[PDB]
Amino acid sequence: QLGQRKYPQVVMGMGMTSGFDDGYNLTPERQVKMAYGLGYRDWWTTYIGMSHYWKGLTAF
Amino acid sequence: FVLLPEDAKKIWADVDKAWGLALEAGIPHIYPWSYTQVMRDGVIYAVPKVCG
Amino acid sequence: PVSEPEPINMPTMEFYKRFLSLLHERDMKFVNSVAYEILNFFMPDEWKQLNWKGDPALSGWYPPSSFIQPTNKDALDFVSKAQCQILKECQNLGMELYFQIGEPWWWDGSYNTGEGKNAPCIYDPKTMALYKEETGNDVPTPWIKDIFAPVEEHQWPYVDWLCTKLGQSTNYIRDYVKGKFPDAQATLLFFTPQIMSPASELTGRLNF
Amino acid sequence: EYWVVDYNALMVATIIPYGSKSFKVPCQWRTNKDFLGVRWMTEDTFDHHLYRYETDPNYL
Repeated sequence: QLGQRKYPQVVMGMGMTSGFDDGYNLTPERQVKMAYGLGYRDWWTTYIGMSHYWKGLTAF
Repeated sequence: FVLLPEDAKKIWADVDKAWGLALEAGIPHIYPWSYTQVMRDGVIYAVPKVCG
Repeated sequence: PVSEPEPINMPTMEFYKRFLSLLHERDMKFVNSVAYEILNFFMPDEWKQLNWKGDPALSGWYPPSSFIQPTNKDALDFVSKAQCQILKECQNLGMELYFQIGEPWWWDGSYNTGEGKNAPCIYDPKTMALYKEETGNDVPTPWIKDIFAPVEEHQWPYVDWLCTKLGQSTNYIRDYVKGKFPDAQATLLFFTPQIMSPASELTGRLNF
Repeated sequence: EYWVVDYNALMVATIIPYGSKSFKVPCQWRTNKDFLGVRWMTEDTFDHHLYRYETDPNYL
């Protein structure tokens, strides 16, 4: 077991905006719970990735 | 918008001032732009000290 | 890429399936947004906006990324079909639909863009054919080399046509999404400093 | 819930947990040089300062 800090914060009545290109590596479970704990409760806006959502392939 | 970490305490200082104008303006929904920049800089909402 | 119904790959869809599930537990609504910017390496060559020297529009990010021409109906369908795929998951979870049009913009090289330092990417050959077909007027010459340079008087009729055509593209995507999602809510992101203080007279008149 | 992933920019991969001690990593392969790396970080460099965990390089 490893020690960890977990201090919930009072809600300031604001939403959170995030980008997919900056959150693909992190699991969705860790991102949502962390942001929710800080106090962002009502709204969420996610900008789709620029080069990580569409299908594609490489060829000669 | 902050981007560079070196300008965090500088840009975020003006961020709070803009928030007060938005609260004065009565904007119903206000969000920070980047989740990544919020966690990278570690911004919090605390009451300013009454010391001065 | 034209007949493909779902333009979004499986791993991205899986991430949002779990991501939207957590949001519903927290009872916070979700807003989606897709832009016109796709990776230049994978972008089709017939969708990139071309400047007066044929160089496709590029971004400051590395790897460079290009933008689609709003006059291309096929390009608009690809972007619009991305919105419905994501919004379909929201209806499955019982959420309400919210989508955003991401940065409708005729590229102009506002910042450094390599060789196209300030060259507008508004001279696509397909766009010229469409302009001639419906307006009848000839494309003004010479082509704009720099946005900051003063604009000749005969250049305006083509500029106004481009500005109007951009509005149709935004309207077309909105109608397409609401065609299958009647209760969906539409929105748009506005850049206030650009509206009030455009980089040049051509920039404000064309991209607004 | 704390594992992270990293890979070449020419492929797409995400990490999603599905159990108490299990997780899945869907991915798409496009090039021969694709290299997906699922890694566990000794130190925390993504979470908030109030949500970081203790760092310990001793795994004996």
